[PDB]
Amino acid sequence: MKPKVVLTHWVHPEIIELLSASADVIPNTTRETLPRSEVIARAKDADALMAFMPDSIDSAFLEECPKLRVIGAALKGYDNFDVNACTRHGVWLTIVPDLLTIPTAELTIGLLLGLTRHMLEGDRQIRSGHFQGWRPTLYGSGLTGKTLGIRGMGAVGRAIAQRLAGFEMNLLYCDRIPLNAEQEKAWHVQRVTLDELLEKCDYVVPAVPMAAETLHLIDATALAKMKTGSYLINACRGSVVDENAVIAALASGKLAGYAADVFEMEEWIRADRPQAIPKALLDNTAQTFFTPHLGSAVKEVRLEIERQAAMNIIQALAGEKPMGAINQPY
Amino acid sequence: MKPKVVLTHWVHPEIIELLSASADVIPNTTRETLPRSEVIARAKDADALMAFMPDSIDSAFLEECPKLRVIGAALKGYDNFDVNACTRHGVWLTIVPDLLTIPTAELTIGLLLGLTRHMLEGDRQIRSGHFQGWRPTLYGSGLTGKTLGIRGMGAVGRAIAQRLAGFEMNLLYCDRIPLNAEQEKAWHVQRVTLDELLEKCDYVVPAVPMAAETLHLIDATALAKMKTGSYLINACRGSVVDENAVIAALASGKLAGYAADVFEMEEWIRADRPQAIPKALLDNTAQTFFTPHLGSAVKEVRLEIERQAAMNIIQALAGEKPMGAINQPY
Ligand SMILES: NC(=O)c1ccc[n+]([C@H]2O[C@@H](COP(=O)(O)OP(=O)(O)OC[C@@H]3O[C@H](n4ccc(N)nc4=O)[C@H](O)[C@@H]3O)[C@@H](O)[C@H]2O)c1
Repeated sequence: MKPKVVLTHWVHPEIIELLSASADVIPNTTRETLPRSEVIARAKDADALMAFMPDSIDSAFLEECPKLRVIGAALKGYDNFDVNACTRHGVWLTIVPDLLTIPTAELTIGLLLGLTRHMLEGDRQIRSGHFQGWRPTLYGSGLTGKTLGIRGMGAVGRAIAQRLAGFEMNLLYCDRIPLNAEQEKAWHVQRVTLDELLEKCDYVVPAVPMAAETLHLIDATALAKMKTGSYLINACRGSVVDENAVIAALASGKLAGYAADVFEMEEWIRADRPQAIPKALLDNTAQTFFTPHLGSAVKEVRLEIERQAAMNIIQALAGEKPMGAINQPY
Repeated sequence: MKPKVVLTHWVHPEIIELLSASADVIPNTTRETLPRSEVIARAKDADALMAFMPDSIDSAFLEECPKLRVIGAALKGYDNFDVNACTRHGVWLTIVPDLLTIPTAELTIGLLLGLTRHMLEGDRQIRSGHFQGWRPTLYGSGLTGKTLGIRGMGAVGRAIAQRLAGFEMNLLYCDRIPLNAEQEKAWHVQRVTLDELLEKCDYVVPAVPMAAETLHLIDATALAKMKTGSYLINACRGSVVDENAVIAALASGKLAGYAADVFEMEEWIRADRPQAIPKALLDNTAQTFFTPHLGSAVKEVRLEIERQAAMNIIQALAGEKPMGAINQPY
């Protein structure tokens, strides 16, 4: 009797209980992305699907699941979705507002601190048991007094600036669209060009989306005209920074270190691609700091993203117009 | 006939060339602590000595070094120098100002973020090659909205608070001395007691020293009263945290994590001392973030500490009362 909702990725147990009131829930009890064949097989008679970023909902998917009334994306975008095929197929598609900006600003500040202060190699040096007290090693660079440029004064770029206010730094920013007056002084930031930002900075933090336009914006050329011994911190998307241009600038001492939350291997919509992170980056524990796309891996934030995709599903199955709907099925 | 100066630990070449104008310098070319015997054999006919945290200057030391006119310590205190012995033997003793504050406050925040966002464990999974793009794992804890608590508002607790101003947290503070009206508002921190701040807090950060009073101030009794699943960040001095009471707090789920830059193991001035950090903490990679007393391991700060040790030596060797003198011998 109950509609069925298939969840393709693990969710908190409260959201499954929330969904059970009006649907029978087929969760993914693993922390693993199931293969597209196993997802389609589960969704085939499902009234609803909660979709995550591995899911690519095309007409092929939708024709394998003719009972689909709603796809509730736990995503802020719809790139991997055929919005009009969902419309043609009488399938509400819903999305959730951006709850990822603060957890990604916070993490970006984490990568900056961990990498400029050698915190990983310092943690390894404690695990090894050889610690006998302070030594004149792992000397890093400080924050106060330094110049850090934000390439991309967006949502993330903003919250970063707001969160470095107390750090007595000198913040620059290179963006296509400038900012107003009040914010530019509120969070003491200054506008400047890419060749000038990139040349006059100690730490470079790109916050631009991935486009057909700006890809490898940080390439061999960009890296060459920065301050020697600078630091590159990349929590935007993978293919914006040339992981091989930094393999060389690492060995040549041009930049002091690279921290990353993303990798070009992480982009399947891209037709250029190595299936692994460069092995020379993965062996350079002394100048690199890496997280596996953990920008929004905060329990509270994921709970709320999940909550909203679940509400979208409960509204659509109830006959209501769902709040995240970006679509009008007939 | 140039006076001789022994430096017990590595210093930047800039400092050596500085001291080379007025003395012959015997440096520690490595990043290691020479043993005492070796320090003594180098300093046995030294006119000056630059001392660091491992050094411990007692009467036996001085009686082995008779030409000694000055000990210029690259430290802000003198707990391991028999000052009056120095006076008695005709040797100046100098220290440097406290310049450790801001680099310590920044590293504390680094320790907070890295622990709560599982970045150590994130890096390992990256270096394991098994990374395959986003997954629903390594969900950590956010800052915004959470309540963090600074036990003691000295210089470093101010710097920590001032820096966290832009992170949308709820900050409390408990020092026995109060803070003035307006700085307490630009940082949005609030007066409360030890019993209060421990009850209401997800993050606890001690920022008081050890003395006779205040050691194992974070003990079983304190850990009995905090929040379940809370975090302890200890980058002020060691032994203010009862490490083994923290080893229980983790196991009983009372603490979700412990990060520290300082240990109990770092104190030979207490009749309670094995030889290491307990390896129940060293094996706990998933709940602990550690660093080897990197509180002030930034280049610009180490350099300037070395320069003031250097200047103090030059001054005394030239017959001047050295600016950092904590004594007056004859
Ligand atoms: N690691 C994560 O987990 C994570 C978390 C959240 C989001 N993301 C993803 O979404 C982006 C974040 O940035 P954003 O602040 O969320 O997005 P936006 O406001 O559009 O960005 C600023 C923009 O830059 C523009 N621009 C400027 C010049 C130019 N030639 N082309 C441009 O395109 C223009 O000015 C605009 O302000 C990337 O991080 C990406 O990886 C990842």
